[PDB]
Amino acid sequence: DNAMPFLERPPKLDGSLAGDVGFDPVGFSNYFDLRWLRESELKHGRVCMLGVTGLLVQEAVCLPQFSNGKTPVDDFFVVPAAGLWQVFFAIGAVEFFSHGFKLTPGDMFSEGREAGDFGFDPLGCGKNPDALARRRLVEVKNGRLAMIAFGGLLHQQLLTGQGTFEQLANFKAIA
Amino acid sequence: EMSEAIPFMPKPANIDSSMPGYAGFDPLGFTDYYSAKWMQEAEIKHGRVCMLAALGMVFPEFAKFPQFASFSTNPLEAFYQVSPAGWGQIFLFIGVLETFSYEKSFYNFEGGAPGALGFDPLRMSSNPASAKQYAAAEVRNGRLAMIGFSGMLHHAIVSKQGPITQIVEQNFYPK
Amino acid sequence: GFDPLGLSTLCNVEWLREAEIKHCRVAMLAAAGSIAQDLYQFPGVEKIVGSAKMTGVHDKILAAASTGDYKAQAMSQILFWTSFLEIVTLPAVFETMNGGPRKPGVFFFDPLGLGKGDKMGEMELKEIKNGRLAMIGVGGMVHHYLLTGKGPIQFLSGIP
Amino acid sequence: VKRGSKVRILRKESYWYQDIGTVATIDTSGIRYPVVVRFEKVSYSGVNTNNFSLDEVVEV
Amino acid sequence: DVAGLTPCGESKEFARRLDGSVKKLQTRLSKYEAGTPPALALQKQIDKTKNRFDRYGKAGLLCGTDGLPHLITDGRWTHSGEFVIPGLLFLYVAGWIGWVGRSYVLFARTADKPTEKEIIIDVPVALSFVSTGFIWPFSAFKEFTSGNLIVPADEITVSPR
Ligand code: CLA
Ligand code: CLA
Ligand code: CLA
Ligand code: CLA
Ligand SMILES: CC1=C(C#C/C(C)=C/C=C/C(C)=C/C=C/C=C(C)/C=C/C=C(\C)C#CC2=C(C)C[C@@H](O)CC2(C)C)C(C)(C)C[C@H](O)C1
Ligand SMILES: CC1=C(C#C/C(C)=C/C=C/C(C)=C/C=C/C=C(C)/C=C/C=C(\C)C#CC2=C(C)C[C@@H](O)CC2(C)C)C(C)(C)C[C@H](O)C1
Ligand SMILES: CC1=C(C#C/C(C)=C/C=C/C(C)=C/C=C/C=C(C)/C=C/C=C(\C)C#CC2=C(C)C[C@@H](O)CC2(C)C)C(C)(C)C[C@H](O)C1
Ligand SMILES: CCCCCCCCCCCCO[C@@H]1O[C@H](CO)[C@@H](O[C@H]2O[C@H](CO)[C@@H](O)[C@H](O)[C@H]2O)[C@H](O)[C@H]1O
Repeated sequence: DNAMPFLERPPKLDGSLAGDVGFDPVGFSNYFDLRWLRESELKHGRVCMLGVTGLLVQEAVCLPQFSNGKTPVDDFFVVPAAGLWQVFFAIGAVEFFSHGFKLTPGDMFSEGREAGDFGFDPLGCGKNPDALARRRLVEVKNGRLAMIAFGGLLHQQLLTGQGTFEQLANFKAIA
Repeated sequence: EMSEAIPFMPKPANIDSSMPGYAGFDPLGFTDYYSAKWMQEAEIKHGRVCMLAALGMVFPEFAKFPQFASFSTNPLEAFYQVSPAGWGQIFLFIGVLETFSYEKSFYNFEGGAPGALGFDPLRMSSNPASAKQYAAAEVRNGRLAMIGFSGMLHHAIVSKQGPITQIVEQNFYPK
Repeated sequence: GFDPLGLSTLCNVEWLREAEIKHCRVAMLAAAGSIAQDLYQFPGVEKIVGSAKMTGVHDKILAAASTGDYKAQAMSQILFWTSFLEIVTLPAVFETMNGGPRKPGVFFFDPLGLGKGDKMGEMELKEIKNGRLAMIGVGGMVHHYLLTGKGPIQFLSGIP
Repeated sequence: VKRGSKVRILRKESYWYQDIGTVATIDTSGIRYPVVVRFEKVSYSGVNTNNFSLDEVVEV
Repeated sequence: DVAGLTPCGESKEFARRLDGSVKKLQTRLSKYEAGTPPALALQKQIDKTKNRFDRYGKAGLLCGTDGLPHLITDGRWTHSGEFVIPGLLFLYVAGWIGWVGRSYVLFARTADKPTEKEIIIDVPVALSFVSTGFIWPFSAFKEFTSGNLIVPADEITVSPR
């Protein structure tokens, strides 16, 4: 249906993309490329799924070669600077090779690339078409959920200073 | 025909959409008197110099070359701390680079594109879309670096520090 | 076909080619010389040099030459003869760039005529590959000396 | 040239050399200087008219 | 300070200039009774002299050995109020007068009798021009680049050689 029934449905939001509930009140996709916006939405979503898994795991696990922070966000400040720089350039190399060296909005989609697609299915979960369509919508909604959830986990961990699960087991309101 | 940058003024006759950073912006009509292609070569060269110069005003805040490790992070003092043999070598190297521009302008002025000094070692701009994006991006980052360096220079005159140090210490106004 | 950074667009290919062959030959001499210096010592040199290794020998002979020592002017003499050779063979590298008959690196120096006898379709590539290794090997040798006082044979023999 | 046309004077010894005058009449006889040109500035003598040859006068 | 000069607030010869200037006025005031107009006038002069010396002392002027304030005009910003800033004010007014007079001369050329407009000035049109001069740098530079300030060399009368 229409997500915001009093507002008119945005003209560029056809139902073809998965996760389309007609929710564009501010007015994007009337200015920017929906192909670029969808690539940004899936990229943000997958990064935040990995981020929420990383936050939960680092609250428990720690590699022996690394120290342990007070919180998984404090884990950033005890890993050596050169390590962070190596991770940054490794992610940059992946970003370069995956997009074929076209990263700008102007050239990223000059090769007829499909938004969110990098030809990544080693386990072949997208072999079936209808199952693939369902997994597309599942992906976009789990990505959206992990985006909000990552925001929540990071800010509560900064505020309380006591993790996620230890925070829940020792909940202490603002005083 | 009307200017795009300034919608109530007429279009400047000697600038055109073909030029990468075109906005229709020539209120005082320099191109009505001077050669448009000379102005473009000058704008591109000023932009490249200011791109390096903005990076150079910021970078020794982070790290210095070991030789100049004792030198100051205020750039306007580090200018005088360098020996004249060093500045002579800098001037000679820039002179060697400027021989190619002295040969481009004044001899084959009409052969080529503005700023085309035959320096494309990594073979970018082969893709036409990438070439367009990079041309416009070079012009806009050059203009932004001109404004940025002009700022940073006069700020270093007022607060006797570098940009980052000034920001961190919140020395934002004349003491 | 190895040129990922496109540095042959930034200079003349002929100048680069002759410069590469010269770097390869000089480094061939440097790498072979350092290994030979450890294996064999020309007579009398142990009093002027002691037991200094590759780069140390340059500084120590020039230190002795910095006094008025007659028996320490090796560096000046090698510098003189290589400079003389580079001065008189200097027009060759400008003739090649001007379109001249001589190819990069050929000074027609074949006394034994081993290259002339058999067709020289491989000896060229032999020299180029061996010299490319010679440059990298010299690099290795010098910086490893700059960390540990071992020479070629000493550093290769053990594993610190 | 023609009468009522605007002309640039090319006689180097004219007071009005490289200025604009207006053609008054053009003689048809064997006259050496048949074009009569009037100016708005007066010369040092206070004259504002002079005769010129076609070669000396160029249209603007 | 600059060029071996002394700030006027601590130079002792500036102080002697002020003291001698006030004694010169006080000995003239010693010949008049209190409420008279010459006494009031001389007291006003003494106050004016003291005010001028006090203001000069606190202004950052640099006195010489003579004790008279000196002006530094090499371009340094600590002394820009002595030549650079008065100079910017002058060039704005002078360029205004030049731009306004040029605009009236070009208007007067398109008149019925151009020489009657210059000895009998059209005051409403000339006041219209005098008001326009406040943006003379932009108007004159746009005039230049549009090919309307400078005339070409072949519409200018020259001598035979
Ligand atoms: C090409 C493969 C390769 C190699 C040889 C290395 C080598 C190294 N890594 Mg690893 N790393 C790699 C890929 C690689 N990295 C990738 C692809 C990732 C991300 C997935 C990481 C993530 C990573 C982390 C998270 C950490 C390292 C660290 C280190 C260095 C430790 C030395 C030390 O403690 O004192 C050296 C101390 C210094 C102050 C000198 C600075 C280190 C030099 C510059 C490392 C240079 C590596 C080089 C640039 C290759 C990286 C390319 C890039 C695309 C990743 C060692 C040289 C650790 C580290 O550096 O801690 C200090 C560390 O914590 N690495
Ligand atoms: C869903 C998103 C969301 C989130 C993440 C937060 C987060 C927060 N809110 Mg906000 N809030 C929200 C929605 C949200 N609020 C909405 C929609 C309203 C209505 C305008 C408010 C009104 C509100 C007030 C008035 C106050 C907060 C406060 C707080 C802080 C509570 C911290 C703590 O220790 O509490 C731990 C507390 C709990 C776990 C108990 C929560 C149960 C509450 C008491 C029940 C309220 C039921 C209510 C009648 C529902 C009607 C809905 C309707 C009127 C909109 C935290 C920053 C407080 C704050 O800033 O204190 C410093 C505060 O006083 N919030
Ligand atoms: C870049 C090359 C280079 C440099 C700077 C040096 C410099 C030095 N060497 Mg080392 N050396 C070299 C190459 C080099 N050598 C080579 C190639 C060898 C033979 C494998 C040696 C063998 C060697 C020994 C055994 C000793 C030195 C020693 C010394 C020092 C005194 C000079 C001397 O007696 O040399 C002697 C060097 C030689 C006799 C080698 C000359 C080989 C020539 C160049 C071959 C030319 C062949 C070809 C026909 C010429 C083509 C000409 C064409 C270009 C026109 C000095 C620091 C001495 C020292 O103080 O050590 C502690 C010492 O004992 N060197
Ligand atoms: C407003 C009219 C006007 C304008 C724009 C100029 C412009 C110029 N004059 Mg000319 N000039 C003028 C009036 C004007 N002049 C008058 C009235 C006289 C007679 C006194 C002269 C006598 C004169 C001489 C002798 C010289 C110039 C020179 C110059 C040039 C350099 C600036 C200068 O030296 O100023 C100098 C200005 C003066 C000497 C006199 C100016 C007198 C007043 C201040 C200006 C006229 C005001 C006018 C009445 C405006 C009324 C406006 C109203 C109707 C709206 C420049 C081309 C010089 C030159 O050729 O350099 C290349 C030069 O040597 N001028
Ligand atoms: C694509 C590809 C594959 C792949 C893959 C991968 C790596 C898939 C990874 C999937 C992952 C990691 C999904 C994670 C989702 C997390 C979500 C939705 C958030 C949950 C938390 C919430 C809502 C919360 C909360 C909370 C907040 C904020 C604050 C707290 O105080 C309280 C609370 C805890 C309640 C493979 C390799 C399989 C093959 C395949 O062929 C191709
Ligand atoms: C050419 C070419 C390639 C290349 C290359 C290279 C070397 C490219 C280099 C590119 C560079 C160095 C670009 C830098 C731009 C800097 C900017 C826009 C900064 C502006 C500063 C601002 C706006 C500011 C500010 C500030 C103000 C004033 C107040 C301050 O208190 C604070 C604040 C900081 C806010 C390669 C080699 C790959 C090959 C290829 O075949 C061809
Ligand atoms: C031209 C010609 C003539 C001639 C001639 C001449 C002078 C010919 C000379 C040829 C030469 C001198 C060849 C030497 C090459 C050296 C190499 C390849 C070394 C690489 C070292 C490496 C990889 C290393 C290393 C490592 C070790 C062991 C040590 C460690 O501490 C360091 C490290 C771990 C890095 C003749 C007269 C024949 C006539 C003919 O008609 C024309
Ligand atoms: C984000 C800004 C984007 C463009 C900014 C560029 C500014 C252009 C030039 C303007 C010069 C800045 O203006 C300069 O800074 C501040 C502004 O009140 C003034 O500084 C004064 O007020 C500030 C503000 O409380 C006091 O902290 C300070 O002690 C006092 O000197 C200077 O007297 C003025 O010279």
